[PDB]
Amino acid sequence: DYEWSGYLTGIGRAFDTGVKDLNQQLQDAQANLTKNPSDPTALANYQMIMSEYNLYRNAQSSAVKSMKDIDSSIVSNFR
Amino acid sequence: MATQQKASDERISQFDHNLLPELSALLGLDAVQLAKELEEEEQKERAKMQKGYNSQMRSEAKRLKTFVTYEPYSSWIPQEMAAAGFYFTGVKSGIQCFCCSLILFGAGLTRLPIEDHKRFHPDCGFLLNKDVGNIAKYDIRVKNLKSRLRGGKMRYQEEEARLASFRNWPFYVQGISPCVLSEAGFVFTGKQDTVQCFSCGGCLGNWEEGDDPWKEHAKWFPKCEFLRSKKSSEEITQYIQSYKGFVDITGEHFVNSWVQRELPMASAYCNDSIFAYEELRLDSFKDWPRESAVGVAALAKAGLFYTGIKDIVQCFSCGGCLEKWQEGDDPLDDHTRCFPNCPFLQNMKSSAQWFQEAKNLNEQLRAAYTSASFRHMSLLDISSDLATDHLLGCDLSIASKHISKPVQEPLVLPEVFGNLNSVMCVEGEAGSGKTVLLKKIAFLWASGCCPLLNRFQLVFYLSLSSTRPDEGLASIICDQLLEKEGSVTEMCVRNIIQQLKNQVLFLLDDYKEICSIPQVIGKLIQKNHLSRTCLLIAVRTNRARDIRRYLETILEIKAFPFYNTVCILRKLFSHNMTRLRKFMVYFGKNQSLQKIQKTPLFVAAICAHWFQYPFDPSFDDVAVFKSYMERLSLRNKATAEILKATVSSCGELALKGFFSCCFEFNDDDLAEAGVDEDEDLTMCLMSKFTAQRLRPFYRFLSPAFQEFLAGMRLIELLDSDRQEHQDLGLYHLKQINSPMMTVSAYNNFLNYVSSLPSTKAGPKIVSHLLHLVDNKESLENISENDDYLKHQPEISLQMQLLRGLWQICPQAYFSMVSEHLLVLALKTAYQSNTVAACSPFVLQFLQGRTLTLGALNLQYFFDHPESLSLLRSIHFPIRGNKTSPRAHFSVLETCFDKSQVPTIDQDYASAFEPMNEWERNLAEKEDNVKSYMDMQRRASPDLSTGYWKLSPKQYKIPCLEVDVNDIDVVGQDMLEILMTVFSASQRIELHLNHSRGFIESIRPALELSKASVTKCSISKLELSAAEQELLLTLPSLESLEVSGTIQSQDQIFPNLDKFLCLKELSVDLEGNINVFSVIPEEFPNFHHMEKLLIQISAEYDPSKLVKLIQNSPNLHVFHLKCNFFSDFGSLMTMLVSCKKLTEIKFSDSFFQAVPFVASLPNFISLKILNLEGQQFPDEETSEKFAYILGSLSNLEELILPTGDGIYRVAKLIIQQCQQLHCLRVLSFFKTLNDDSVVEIAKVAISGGFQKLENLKLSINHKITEEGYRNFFQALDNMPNLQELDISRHFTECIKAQATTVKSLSQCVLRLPRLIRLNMLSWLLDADDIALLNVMKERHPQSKYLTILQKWILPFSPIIQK
Amino acid sequence: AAVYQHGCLLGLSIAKRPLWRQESLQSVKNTTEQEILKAININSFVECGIHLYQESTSKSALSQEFEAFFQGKSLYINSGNIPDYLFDFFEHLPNCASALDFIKLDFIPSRAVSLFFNWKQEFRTLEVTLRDFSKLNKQDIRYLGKIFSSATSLRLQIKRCAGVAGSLSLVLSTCKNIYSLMVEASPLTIEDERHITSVTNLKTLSIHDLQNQRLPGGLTDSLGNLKNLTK
Ligand SMILES: Nc1ncnc2c1ncn2[C@@H]1O[C@H](COP(=O)(O)OP(=O)(O)OP(=O)(O)O)[C@@H](O)[C@H]1O
Ligand SMILES: [Zn+2]
Ligand SMILES: [Zn+2]
Ligand SMILES: [Zn+2]
Repeated sequence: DYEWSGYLTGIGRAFDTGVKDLNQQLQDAQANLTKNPSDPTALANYQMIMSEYNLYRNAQSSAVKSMKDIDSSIVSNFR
Repeated sequence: MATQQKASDERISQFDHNLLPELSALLGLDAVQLAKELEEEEQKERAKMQKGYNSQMRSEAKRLKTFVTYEPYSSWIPQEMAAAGFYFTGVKSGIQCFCCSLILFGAGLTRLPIEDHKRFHPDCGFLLNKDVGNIAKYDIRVKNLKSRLRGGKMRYQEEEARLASFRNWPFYVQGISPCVLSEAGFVFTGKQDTVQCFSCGGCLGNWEEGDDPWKEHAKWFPKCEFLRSKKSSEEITQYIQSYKGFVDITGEHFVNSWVQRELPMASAYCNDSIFAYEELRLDSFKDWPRESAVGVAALAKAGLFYTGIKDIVQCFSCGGCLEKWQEGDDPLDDHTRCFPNCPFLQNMKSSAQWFQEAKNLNEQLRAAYTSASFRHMSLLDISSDLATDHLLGCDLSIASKHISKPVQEPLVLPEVFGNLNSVMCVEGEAGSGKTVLLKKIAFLWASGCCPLLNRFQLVFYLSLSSTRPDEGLASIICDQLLEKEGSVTEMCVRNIIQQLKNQVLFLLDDYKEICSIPQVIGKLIQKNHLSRTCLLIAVRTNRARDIRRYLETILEIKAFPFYNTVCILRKLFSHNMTRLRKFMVYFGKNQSLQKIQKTPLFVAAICAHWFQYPFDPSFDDVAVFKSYMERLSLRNKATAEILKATVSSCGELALKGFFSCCFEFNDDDLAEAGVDEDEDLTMCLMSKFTAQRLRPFYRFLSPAFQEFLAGMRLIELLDSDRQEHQDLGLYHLKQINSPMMTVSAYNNFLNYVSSLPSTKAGPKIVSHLLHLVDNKESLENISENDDYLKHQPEISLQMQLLRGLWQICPQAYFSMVSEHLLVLALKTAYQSNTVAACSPFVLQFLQGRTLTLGALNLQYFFDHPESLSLLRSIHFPIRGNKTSPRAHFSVLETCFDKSQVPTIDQDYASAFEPMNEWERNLAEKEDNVKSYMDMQRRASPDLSTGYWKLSPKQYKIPCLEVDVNDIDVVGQDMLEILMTVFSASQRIELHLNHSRGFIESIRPALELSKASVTKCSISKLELSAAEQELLLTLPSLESLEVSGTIQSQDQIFPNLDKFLCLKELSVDLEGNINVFSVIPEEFPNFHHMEKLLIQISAEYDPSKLVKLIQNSPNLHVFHLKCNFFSDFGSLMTMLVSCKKLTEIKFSDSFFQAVPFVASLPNFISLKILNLEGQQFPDEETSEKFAYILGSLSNLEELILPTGDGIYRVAKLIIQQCQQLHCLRVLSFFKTLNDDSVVEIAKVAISGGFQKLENLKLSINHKITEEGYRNFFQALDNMPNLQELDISRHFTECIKAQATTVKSLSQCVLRLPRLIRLNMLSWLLDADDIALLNVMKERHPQSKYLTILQKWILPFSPIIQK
Repeated sequence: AAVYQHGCLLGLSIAKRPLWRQESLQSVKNTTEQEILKAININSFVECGIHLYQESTSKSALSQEFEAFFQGKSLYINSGNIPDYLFDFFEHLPNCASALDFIKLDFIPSRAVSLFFNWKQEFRTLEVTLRDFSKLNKQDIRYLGKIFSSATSLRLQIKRCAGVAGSLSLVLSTCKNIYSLMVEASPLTIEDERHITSVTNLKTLSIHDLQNQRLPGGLTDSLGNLKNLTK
């Protein structure tokens, strides 16, 4: 009887907390490049991470719009 | 006269009133901030659209039509708001007044359209009952004023005399010049907008701009002498034939009618009921059993009427009430006292032988239709009591389809009643409401308050359900419509039918076949040109092949709109708002499940359930299906061999269809299922379509229902004791073998299955669901068909994030899915009450698992608490919302690559993108996310509702992982939670991310459970003196980590002799303080460390490290990063005593190479060998190393050193990798060339690298184009490889030829699990990238494989030659 | 697949409008009616095989029967007229298309590029003839170099084109799979001739109507480089 909800809730959060880790990785990569600003592997490892960060932000920035539009369509009917 | 003065209430309608604080509980968002954002948008939109009187929207008949494009999801019915003077606009589902402005958006559950209309602008001329020309939904042009003007015989012969009458011609009709009306012979009567023909005396009203009085005159009263003298008979004929709507009638058919009634003025406060009129309320209160307070005339003025139930007096404007009619009371005060909000009261406070026979029949028919036995049409099977008169405000969605051409158009009832001519038909699915529709029509006619139908003199509602094909009309109507076998005879009826013709309407229900019909009626269908009697026949789509031959168009009933479902529930209930509110949210998010309520019969199914549990504040999404098929047994039952048989056979069809994603069947697919298409029960589950097609097809009622039936059938197979029909259940069950689909595509299926009752199926299903995610073979089975998603947009969205989650953090994905499947298995066991036979599977599953804290709220852990000891850990994260400023772009890369910029030509220029645009676009997208996440509320852990609620005695949580990230200060509730949870565990591990001040507020809890803390990992966290003192009082610490910013020069190192249990030490400080210079000399004694991860610098003869290792025989991981070191050979020698080392990492300028290689053969347990950054400038050392690597048979990760030694002897290293049958990762750095790189491919063919996952080649400065083409064409077999990196530094870009690009695209498709390809500094033109972007769609790992080519360096390349 | 007999070659010579390469290429030799009619006869036969495949919807079920049939056959394609069934043939029946020994392209439309520039497989032989090029662009070279990609062996014929002169060295530079080069009535320069004499893997070289008279380090200056030349 304990609210047996058969649904995958919290996915938006599970995703967002993943992207935030990529952000931390990007900052750390920047620090390593800063200390060795001529190292070709430090550079490659910086843009590979940065591209992924951009790719995923561009994904949730779309999904979040969809989710926002759904919720805003609910509070508008039972105000 | 200034229609309304254009309402403008400061543009602050607001609508809300802080009633949303309870909604955030369901949504997770602050509904208050959200409402504010919406208000702003509405204010802006209003200023961009037109305001003022709109004459075209003057008729409510048209206003209703404008809502045919209104969204199906709402709280208000178009009819309710159309009646309030509103019409639909094209902007964001907003509505607007015809008389007034007042642009209003959305809807509510606690407000009606009229309540808002008079709240945001009470001065509206319409609401105040001023003459604004409002036209009733049901109205006609012919008025029948029955009043003659002055001596027009002479007075109005001249045009001037006629024109002079139009002095007060209302502004609301000034689109038609009075000069035209005058020319046509019309004069103004003084009424709202009617005019009278000066000769004929006929009167027409409801004039609209664009009307032509000569055409209107020709259609009604065509015999008028004036018209005949002025226009040719040909012109008159053309005007009539050129009209639209009425087919064979004129003014004479709307007058002298036996069902006429005068109606007041279409006032605003006339919701949607017949009883809105005083005359109808009063002249119906006839059965009132002489109860005290018999002022019926006064009662009627209270908006009250008799429902037909003993003493229930109902109000047309608010519903059933006044039960037991208090004797001697006053209905105006009782009504007000009980319902002090009713719009009606608010308005009140503010303010010829056959001919005579036909007449007698007419009166009897009217009495039969308005009687309280024809009304209260058993809607929703509520009761014989509990009046449902107020529920007759919902209509059906009707469309008109042509039988020949593929043409379909939407209709509203006012446009149907005006087109009734010869033979018409209404088609629909079983339960669509076609029987109620026919009765409603007969009712409106009898009432007489519905002009447009008042032209009919006789209306007969008959049911051809068992009538024999030889019975005459008199013998039928005397049985079904009249009280006794009298009044009429067969000859009387026939004589009447052939005299009235167009004025006689039959409503024929329950039609089956043309043969099984009374001969007297069949003749009115087959030869309906010698009579012209109007017939309306209602059929199921399972037939409707018999009468199409006699039609032109068909009226088809479409899906019953969601907003009608909401209204019905709102009116019947509302006593339990917490249940209705959940209903609205559920179907808001699950957009495709709105299709469940397709047929009114499903709405009845809900009501029947909601009346049994009126105070249970929960919405069960499958209750409607369980109810629907229960009530099915109360229609026309035959449980044995019929009901069970039809459900079983249909269930088999559904079950097969749901695993091939069919949802559509032909006749052969149906026949093999054993379904009889001519059975009556197999029409309440499924519908047949025989429309203009070469071949027919079958479809189940709204698809969600098919899944329900499939679920039901699967259970029967699993429970049955017949092996022949039982193993089949397992066959179908095993079709679900992908954890990616069990959380999406099959989500609803599984929820229906784990809800229906079962006996043996329970254990059989849970043993599967807990197996699917048990091992790593099925857990990693990422697969989808994408067919089940085509019709379900809400799942397509859900899976958009899951595919992403899997790529960013696979561990999060696996943990999340695993926990979900556990819940479904437990739910199943509890719902079926088979827990005793399911627990063994759960216990097997739980072993070694990690669950979240909230998983302990599951009842299972209370009933069987010993299972807690099987878990490895509980995860308890806290996040708060601390800011992490930014990525900080264009501050480093801007001082790096300048002066080394490449010179790319015009065609390959796209390889390099500008940084300024890259950053701008990213920043915009990031902000759009932040503004949403800020509106979310985490919700503190509800550790009470079963939460390990064993007032814990014998069992404890074996390990608690506390993950603290981006939080500073915890509130009191969190302190209560942390203390409660901490005392419930045996081992506490603290992971502290950037969270300054955190270990100051939870002190009260740590001080009680000091000895339970075993790990403390510190990230970018500043430590205070008080914090360090607390840490030094945690004597049980086994693992201590400091990953940065410890520059406090505090006692954490000086007092590193208190942690006597320490086994794992990890030190990596951004600020270099030469750690170990600060560690006591007594530390390297008795500790026996297992992990040493240290970043050290400027140490000399560091005997402390040597001693620490010497006394650590169980050392597993050794990472050493430092500058100039001493006695390296001694360190390498000492490590030989550590026989269990699995990982070695040496990556700085201290490594001496030779002393390493000499000792390397003594380490045989190594799994990871990382020497990146080291150099081996020696062929002899290199060769020895290369051979040693072949002995290290356990290596998974081999990261090679660089330098000349390896370059010269690289082939040996690659060839020996055929012995290392476990390699997962290989990384090369400037070691391979054109001749040696191909050896990788050769080994893969020979049988090596079979498990390789990551192959990194950044060596590409020493390889030419030929070395890649030859490599790609030689690579056939590496069925584990996920990432292939073949990239170069931007200063040495490679331009690919067509044959190289082609070779690559072929190579990728031979690597079936590849998901990442790196190609930086490769130059491809617009046609080459267009090849790879197509190849991707033929790749097994579609929607994953990503190719990285572009550079984002902060400069423009020189694009010239 | 077992039929080899030509039958009657009399009549139907009007098939394939360029009866004699539009009355241009081919001298007084190889005028034997059979020499040209047999090729036409086969082209029709191969097209018939393709049509039967489409009208069977057998997909991969008959991948062997429809491979044995085509093996050893020829196929002529007009670059200015590419029937859609050729796309289906190359797209849906791989390992068959590669069993053909010719594939001749008569010339640069994007359709020619899209058809050949794919990721499936290389053809045994590809033969390309250029007949109408008064001017050659840079983009034309870029596209042509993609068409040449899908072959294990290239035979290139340049006939009566002047826009190619001075740019031949910019076309052959992308042909590492060329074994036969024929040039007719092209005002080639020394730079082009030096490129030709650099292709040591060339087997067939045929030059017609070259009237430079002065070849200072040109084609006739050495020609001892093409040691693998047979014709
Ligand atoms: N406007 C309405 N509001 C609420 N319920 C409705 C409405 N119209 C129809 N219903 C429901 O429809 C049911 C009747 O459905 P329908 O008119 O399709 O008849 P049926 O079940 O197909 O059988 P038959 O055609 O023999 O009457 C009634 O039980 C009624 O509860
Ligand atoms: Zn208004
Ligand atoms: Zn008239
Ligand atoms: Zn009321």
